[PDB]
Amino acid sequence: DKHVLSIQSHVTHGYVGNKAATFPLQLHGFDVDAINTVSLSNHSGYPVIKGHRMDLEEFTTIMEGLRANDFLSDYAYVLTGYINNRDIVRQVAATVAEIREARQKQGKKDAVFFCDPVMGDDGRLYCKEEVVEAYRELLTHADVATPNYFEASILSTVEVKDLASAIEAANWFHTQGTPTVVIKSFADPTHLRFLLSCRDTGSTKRYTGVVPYHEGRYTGTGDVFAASLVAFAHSDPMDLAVGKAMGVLQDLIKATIERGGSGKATLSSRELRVTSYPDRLQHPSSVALVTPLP
Amino acid sequence: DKHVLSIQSHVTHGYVGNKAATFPLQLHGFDVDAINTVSLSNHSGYPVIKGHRMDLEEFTTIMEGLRANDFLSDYAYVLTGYINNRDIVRQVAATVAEIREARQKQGKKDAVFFCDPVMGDDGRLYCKEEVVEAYRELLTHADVATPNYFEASILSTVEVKDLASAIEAANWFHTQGTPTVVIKSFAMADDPTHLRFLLSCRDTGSTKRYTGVVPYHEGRYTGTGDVFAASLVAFAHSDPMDLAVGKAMGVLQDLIKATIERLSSRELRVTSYPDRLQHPSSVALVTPLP
Ligand SMILES: Nc1ncnc2c1ncn2[C@@H]1O[C@H](COP(=O)(O)OP(=O)(O)O)[C@@H](O)[C@H]1O
Ligand SMILES: Nc1ncnc2c1ncn2[C@@H]1O[C@H](COP(=O)(O)OP(=O)(O)O)[C@@H](O)[C@H]1O
Ligand SMILES: COCc1c(CO)cnc(C)c1O
Ligand SMILES: COCc1c(CO)cnc(C)c1O
Ligand SMILES: [Ca+2]
Ligand SMILES: [Ca+2]
Ligand SMILES: [Ca+2]
Ligand SMILES: [Ca+2]
Ligand SMILES: [Ca+2]
Ligand SMILES: [Ca+2]
Ligand SMILES: [Ca+2]
Ligand SMILES: [Cl-]
Repeated sequence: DKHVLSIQSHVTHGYVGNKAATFPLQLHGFDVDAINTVSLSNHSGYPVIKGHRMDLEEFTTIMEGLRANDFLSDYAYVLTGYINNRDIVRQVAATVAEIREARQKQGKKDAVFFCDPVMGDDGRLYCKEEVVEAYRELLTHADVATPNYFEASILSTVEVKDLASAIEAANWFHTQGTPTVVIKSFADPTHLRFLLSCRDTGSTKRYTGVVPYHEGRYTGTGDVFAASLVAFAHSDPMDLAVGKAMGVLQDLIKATIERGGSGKATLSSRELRVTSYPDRLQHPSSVALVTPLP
Repeated sequence: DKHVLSIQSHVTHGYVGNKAATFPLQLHGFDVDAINTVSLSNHSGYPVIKGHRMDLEEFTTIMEGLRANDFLSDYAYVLTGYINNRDIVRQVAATVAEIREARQKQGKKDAVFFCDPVMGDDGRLYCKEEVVEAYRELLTHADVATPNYFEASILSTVEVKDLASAIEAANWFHTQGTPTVVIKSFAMADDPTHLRFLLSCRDTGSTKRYTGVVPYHEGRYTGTGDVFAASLVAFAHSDPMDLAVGKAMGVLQDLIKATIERLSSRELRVTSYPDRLQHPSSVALVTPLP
């Protein structure tokens, strides 16, 4: 059951995409089968970024290898992150559907598809325009979505500025056909607030909580968060899984600042210290409270 | 300090190349910077292999980004494994030379280049043809080489069948310019229940040699070399090379036994006993030869 197909970026330097997601999932006892959508020198925050990008043909080629070897029924979980390719984003829906069919033919429980719609952050799109719409279409097929507040804003067309606006953005996701939505953080300038929204019933259960806001811009935080969320949600209800994943991020951001990745440090300095405290990836030193809304 | 550039394969399914190497090195506290020479569905033993292979331009393009962002002096270790491309094998020499330069300019400890000359196993050359000659050239620049007995044999032209012949093959690597050689295992006609390893350390022109055995476990495994070289880089960071070989051998013995108790089934269970990757249940004896 602890087998994930993870479709995200690969970077040589630093910690984003599959490099960031893989180590935490492995520590939690998951086999991570990674399809690397790009193979780049580093994340898009650096003045230079070089390397290879998948086209649709490269993606369907990997899929043929997985299909022919009868590996598709293995994937209890599908996790998508950085793709930044309209054709490959569109193709994920067929990939997930083909996995669901292979699992049913093997008498396995249905897969769970976690979609992190990786498009941008700090108010800037760092992925192409056509990709926004392809994510709206893919999200109709996702079980869980983990947008940052920028992505939630551009998908729903609702400016996520507060709890109320986060809820309207999350209701859009549910109407779209995504049952479970985490808006991972949004605007007490010393804390960030998050929303978990679960639509069955036609009813929606909603939860909130807060985490300390650390001064500085981090990269890879969403990627570690979604990987952590898959790992905890395998054996926790989603509210607890969110709280534990928030706790993991707090430990990792604090370790990064301690090793000298403050607000004013270099991009290299601010790379998440994903490997520094492996025990704290499985067992965070705090678990954020995730409290029902009325 | 604990920063490795790892030039090996990526596979979606299973545990070879950077999939065998990365999790152990991360558990030991190393940042692993991976260049994925291929991105394939699975290792070469399955009925179907699909995926992307780098060309030279793809490799030198990645290098361009690493150079441009000033990352090259970070690499205290360079670890190469599966490449299976003559042009990239030859390019590694320039990549190491540029890292050596960047670290010397910055007054850092000399980089250590661990070359695993990945070409074949089980008597079969699963990699291309003139890759062999390219590895003989690259090995002129290696600090540590970790061939299997097949690779040691094809590179040196000595059939490695015992300790005498392992020493002849190692001596070839020393003459080519690699000071430190691990021939990871060979069978012995005269000792069928054991695999023997050799560690050979050329200095004065003197050579210190060490040997020992592990049990010869039934069956055929993949990823064993890749986890061995990664573990060796990890242990050799703080341990003398003899004790480092001993611990790496112990790690592999725990993994093979953990694989035996659990092709899809004979994949190395690399992530199943994270404790055993750092602190193996036992270390192999690695004893000096007189
Ligand atoms: N500056 C920060 N201070 C505190 N927590 C943060 C900070 N940046 C990120 N996080 C944590 O990382 C998680 C994911 O980060 P977020 O910015 O929401 O996603 P992304 O990295 O995808 O843009 C948040 O839910 C929060 O727990
Ligand atoms: N059948 C086996 N029994 C015991 N140890 C083995 C066996 N196969 C591999 N090993 C271990 O794994 C290490 C690397 O395997 P080896 O076969 O020498 O290289 P490769 O996997 O590159 O061919 C060996 O040094 C040894 O510790
Ligand atoms: C700022 O970098 C964005 C980014 C992310 C997600 O944070 C993931 N992969 C790659 C390749 C990226 O460039
Ligand atoms: C077992 O197949 C051999 C192999 C290895 C070395 O184990 C490494 N990478 C790839 C891509 C391989 O196919
Ligand atoms: Ca963010
Ligand atoms: Ca739906
Ligand atoms: Ca960010
Ligand atoms: Ca993100
Ligand atoms: Ca072998
Ligand atoms: Ca083998
Ligand atoms: Ca090998
Ligand atoms: Cl012998």
